[PDB]
Amino acid sequence: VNVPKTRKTYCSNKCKKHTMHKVSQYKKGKERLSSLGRRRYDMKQKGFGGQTKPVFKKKAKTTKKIVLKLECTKCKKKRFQTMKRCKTFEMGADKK
Amino acid sequence: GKSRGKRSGTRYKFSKKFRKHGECTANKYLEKLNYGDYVDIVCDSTQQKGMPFNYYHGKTGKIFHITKRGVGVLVNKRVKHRIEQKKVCVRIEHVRKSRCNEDFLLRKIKNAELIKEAKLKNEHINIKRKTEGPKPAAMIKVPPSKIITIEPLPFY
Amino acid sequence: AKSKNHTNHNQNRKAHKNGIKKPKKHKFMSRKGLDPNFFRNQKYCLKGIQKKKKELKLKAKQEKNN
RNA sequence: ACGGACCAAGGAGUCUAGCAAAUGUGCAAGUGUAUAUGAUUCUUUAAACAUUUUAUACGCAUAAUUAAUGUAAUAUGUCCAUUGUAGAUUUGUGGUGCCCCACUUUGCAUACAAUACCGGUAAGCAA
RNA sequence: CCUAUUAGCUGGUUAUUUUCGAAAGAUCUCUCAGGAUCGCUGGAGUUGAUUAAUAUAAUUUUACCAGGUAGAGAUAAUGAUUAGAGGACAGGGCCUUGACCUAUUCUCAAACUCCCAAUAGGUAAAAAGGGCGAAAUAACUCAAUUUGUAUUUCACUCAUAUUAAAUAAAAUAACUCCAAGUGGGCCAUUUUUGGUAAGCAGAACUGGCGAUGAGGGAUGCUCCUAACGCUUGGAUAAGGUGCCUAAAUAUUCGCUCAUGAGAUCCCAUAAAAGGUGUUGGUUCAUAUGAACUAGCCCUGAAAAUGGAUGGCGCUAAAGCGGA
RNA sequence: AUCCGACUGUUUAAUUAAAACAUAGCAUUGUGAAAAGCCACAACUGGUAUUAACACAAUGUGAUUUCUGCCCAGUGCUUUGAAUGUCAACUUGAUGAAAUUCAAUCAAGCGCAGGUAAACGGCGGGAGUAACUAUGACUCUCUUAAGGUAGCCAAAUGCCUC
RNA sequence: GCAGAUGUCCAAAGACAAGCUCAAAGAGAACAGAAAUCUCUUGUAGACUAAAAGGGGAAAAGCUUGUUUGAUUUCUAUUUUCAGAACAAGUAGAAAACGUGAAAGCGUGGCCUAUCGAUCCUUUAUAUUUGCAAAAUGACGUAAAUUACUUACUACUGUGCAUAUAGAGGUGUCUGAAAAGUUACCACAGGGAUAACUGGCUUGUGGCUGCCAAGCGCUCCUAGCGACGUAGCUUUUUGAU
RNA sequence: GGGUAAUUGGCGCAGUUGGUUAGCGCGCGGGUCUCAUAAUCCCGAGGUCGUGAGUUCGAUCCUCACAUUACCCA
RNA sequence: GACUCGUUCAUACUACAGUGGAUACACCAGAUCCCAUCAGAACUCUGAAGUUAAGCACUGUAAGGCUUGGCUAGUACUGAGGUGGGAGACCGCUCGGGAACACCAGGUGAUGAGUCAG
Ligand SMILES: [Mg+2]
Ligand SMILES: [Mg+2]
Ligand SMILES: [Mg+2]
Ligand SMILES: [Mg+2]
Ligand SMILES: [Mg+2]
Ligand SMILES: [Mg+2]
Ligand SMILES: [Mg+2]
Ligand SMILES: [Mg+2]
Ligand SMILES: [Mg+2]
Ligand SMILES: [Mg+2]
Ligand SMILES: [Mg+2]
Ligand SMILES: [Mg+2]
Ligand SMILES: [Mg+2]
Ligand SMILES: [Mg+2]
Ligand SMILES: [Mg+2]
Ligand SMILES: [Mg+2]
Ligand SMILES: [Mg+2]
Ligand SMILES: [Mg+2]
Ligand SMILES: [Mg+2]
Ligand SMILES: [Mg+2]
Ligand SMILES: [Mg+2]
Ligand SMILES: [Mg+2]
Ligand SMILES: [Mg+2]
Ligand SMILES: [Mg+2]
Ligand SMILES: [Mg+2]
Ligand SMILES: [Mg+2]
Ligand SMILES: [Mg+2]
Ligand SMILES: [Mg+2]
Ligand SMILES: [Mg+2]
Ligand SMILES: [Mg+2]
Ligand SMILES: [Mg+2]
Ligand SMILES: [Mg+2]
Ligand SMILES: [Mg+2]
Ligand SMILES: [Mg+2]
Ligand SMILES: [Mg+2]
Ligand SMILES: [Mg+2]
Ligand SMILES: [Mg+2]
Ligand SMILES: [Mg+2]
Ligand SMILES: [Mg+2]
Ligand SMILES: [Zn+2]
Repeated sequence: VNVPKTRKTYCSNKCKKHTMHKVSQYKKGKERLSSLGRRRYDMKQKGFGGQTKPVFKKKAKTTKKIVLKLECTKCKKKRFQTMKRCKTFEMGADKK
Repeated sequence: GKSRGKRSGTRYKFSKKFRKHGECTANKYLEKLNYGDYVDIVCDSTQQKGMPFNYYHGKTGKIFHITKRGVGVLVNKRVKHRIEQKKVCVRIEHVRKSRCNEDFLLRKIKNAELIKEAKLKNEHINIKRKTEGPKPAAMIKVPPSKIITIEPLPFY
Repeated sequence: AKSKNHTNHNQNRKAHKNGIKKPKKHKFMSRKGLDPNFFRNQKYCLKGIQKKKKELKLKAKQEKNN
């Protein structure tokens, strides 16, 4: 799968028209230490009881979905669009 | 594993007949349909849009919705102790004006004039159809020369 | 250890115990998702008809009492 | 295939909490006198009787919807009580025997739909 | 002592008559000896019909629709497959052979098809409707303030007492509520998969057994007749009429003799191959030869306690095929 | 005459008295002390210990005779350390209004570099070739950390096997 | 049971329009021959269309060109499996903004039938929509007024956290627990719903008995045998259930 | 997922020191003399894990491999 | 006598032959301009010297195919009943339904709306 880095398409934020967008790949981002769930888990793990929550081990998949990140160039607002799961994926390459 | 897909078991049902392949005729697109008409569902496999499901091939229903190139049909279907109404949405190439109703219409149009005349001359006529029944006696004339005698055949 | 795994013996005997039921054959159905731009117009038509009918009814109630 | 040598006595779907459906009873936009207090109540009575000398204890119901700040059911032209199809009962004529028919009058309950309005969300416009 | 700990698993669970009456399928499940959920059952209550009507129907008729199974085909396509015939790349030196082509020829297919049944399915057969003519509303549609299309009114008119084809102890109907038990099945005729087969394993449509007794099959959960309040008479079904055992040693035609006869659904075993036993029939040869055919009988035909047309027995049948 | 155990000794009270256990002999390991080795205790304190390497503690094998081969790649145990990668709390700085956020620093352990088999254990295939056949001293070739040595055998250890 | 396939692949192999016609065969042309390039004649698809198999396709759904990003944002009526519950995969439409084409039209991924995932938690996006429990934080902003606790106006107001709505990170035992062995020292509740004997149905395998006649028997089918085939019996083998 | 190191010629290694941006031993081909071997001296070729900079480089996020130690709520 | 737009989608297709030219449909004469190629072959644009040679229309052929009827044949199969026959494998009877190849014969079209010419 090869995808170009720019794309003219419909904008759904602040200008309901076709304009020019930029295309990249979305990344997960790191879990932050002060979120409510992580504080709950960290307080539960203290004391004298061993592990308190499940830990997954039966991995089966070998790919991930490839959600794209668009961004209007007139207004600077951003939107997500998802694709089908694949193995190799390039953002801007040589044509066939 | 079991294989219950959408088009399973349609090898002979969904294929064109002999020396009759090709897409539909131009007059197919001039048919007139209204709300409440009777209609037949016959799948045409040369058009892959608006394809009806396997079961509803060869069934008859009534129209409840008309669109640009589609028709909604009300069809009965039996489910294990009851009959459920289904709403089938197909494209216009898989739709045919039903012919199951024509005897009723011809009968009404024809009997109207008979009633009009009968009341005109103050008469008592019957218009209900008649079951076929027994025959009256007749005298059948045949010369003795035309009767032929037959008997069982010997085995060879 | 092994047992039966499918049959439909007896099934339509139970089915015909309480007959094969039919749909109820109502007079009107709901035009909720059906053809727009044709039923909105029908709403306008029926509003006009109702306005005329009620204007006549009010008028008659106005004369009859003098 | 397992239990049973014989006889008499004993021997197993109950009680409490909390919810619902069904049915009987009382009152009804309300209903239930809580804990207490009162009395010429006091063998029975640990029962029964009473309620503080334009009248704010509390529960359930009388209004919904939204995470939420909150907002909240035709609308003043008429105390009137949205619209249609079928339909119980009533009103006026005729037909065959108070009953059933053909018109006429009214239109419960309910079934199928339409419309208006209230809370949330989209869309359009926005001090 | 906590403690009468817990058990999806064994065992038990106490008066009468009367009325209705099942499931052993299906979806999900750390699910396969369990459970929830739908289906099948009981009770309660309204709305209807009581007008030989309408609603209605495991049924027909009339009109119309969809199909690729039994059969068929091989010269029509695909894939298999035997043999000659007739024609214009190799073969030693204008002929082997196999080629290539053109008409034929013997034989085939769950996963082949030019064609194509019988059974089995689906829609329709008139009044809350149909037909016809005028108007009124619309922000829809159209080149159209009439182009059309829905709706709203008004006028006219469509069989009915025989009921828009037949038949109907068709309203014993329709709907809502609250709940029980069940979720190991098996068997028979017909179709049918694996297996050499099996009282084996797995499916389909009906009817049964389970949950059910009475007459018959000697005997027997499933075969035949037939389903059940207490009686008195009458006349039968399925099967029987020599005795056991109620009723014919009945009548009227043929066949059979067995030094291991035979005696009827399920059902309780028998074959290939032979006979100069006897009874009928069909052909070829100067009233004699030959070939063939099919009825009863006989040979093929060997197991363990003493035994089984149910027993006795039965041959001018009490055996087999008819009336 | 063969097999096992060297011998006297011990054992499953009530189905096994033995080839099983112990034993003398042999070998290996830890420890110079009240801040040590090995072990007990909740703490405070104890056992060996009225002891001191000819000692105390932890294991294998099992009289005498004759012997005790090769392998440190795997898993254990063990030795060296600021040249050295990773690896906590604390501490120290930077920024910020502050909570946070970020960066640095010689702990032990692993890694890096060595020892050790009377530690756990382990210890190969295919072809050709000698004047009748047969065999293969000899040769070629894959290949391991090392390729079963001295001995012994159809053995209480060999399927085929009577 | 039978013969197989799936956990992928594609900025084009997605969209639209135009022009064109494929496999193969025959006969001809310098090197050139069985196979190189070129001309003609026949050609109903014998080619091609990502991947199993089935269906479809000839001024096209195939080949080549030109322009593109409808593989886009929001909502409904519904089909398949079915309890007529969720996912998932489809069909018919409506409100926006676009592409292609002269135009009618066509386009909400791949000519159709497979190619996939709950609660809780985390992560990035959107908003003139909200909260952090007695209050304030843009800002004393603008206009007045004074002898200050003066007055009237304002969509847009600290860090951090929470919350609504939309994608994503995964459960293949795929309606979704965080999980290694041994018992020849053994325990309990049960099961003939289920194995290790006899008995019962079957008789493949084991054992025994037949039919036909190529041939063996110097010569001679049948004294004694009997190839290639073919019909049975038994329950002193072993299987199957 | 975190930290560190390294990837350059036929092999093995230096350059990471921006206004010079590429080097050496084994190699490879020709003379030198080597009782038939030998220290041998001149030369010719041989390239930076991949895409963009307030720039003249080896200076940036990321991405593919390799090694070591350590981490784990869908 | 001809033409344009359609319907049926082979009785309309295929091979080989014979006949025809008022108008009309074609073949045809050219490349400046719109346009198009390696190539004015095709496509596009401008014409009016020549011809029925071909396209096209109408006919023929013990023509192939297609299409309708007869026959194959109450044959092959099959719904219901049977205390029917037979060791079986299989096969009749009662009440019902009913094919396909092959072979023989006849045919080779018909039609809607509008227009031109003598
Ligand atoms: Mg189908
Ligand atoms: Mg028991
Ligand atoms: Mg007992
Ligand atoms: Mg109540
Ligand atoms: Mg409360
Ligand atoms: Mg408001
Ligand atoms: Mg303003
Ligand atoms: Mg107990
Ligand atoms: Mg009953
Ligand atoms: Mg055949
Ligand atoms: Mg059970
Ligand atoms: Mg019975
Ligand atoms: Mg018997
Ligand atoms: Mg009697
Ligand atoms: Mg008898
Ligand atoms: Mg008697
Ligand atoms: Mg003789
Ligand atoms: Mg008798
Ligand atoms: Mg001893
Ligand atoms: Mg010794
Ligand atoms: Mg002793
Ligand atoms: Mg003992
Ligand atoms: Mg002893
Ligand atoms: Mg010992
Ligand atoms: Mg010792
Ligand atoms: Mg080591
Ligand atoms: Mg260290
Ligand atoms: Mg040796
Ligand atoms: Mg040996
Ligand atoms: Mg095709
Ligand atoms: Mg095209
Ligand atoms: Mg395509
Ligand atoms: Mg599971
Ligand atoms: Mg599951
Ligand atoms: Mg264990
Ligand atoms: Mg059993
Ligand atoms: Mg046998
Ligand atoms: Mg000519
Ligand atoms: Mg012909
Ligand atoms: Zn924008």
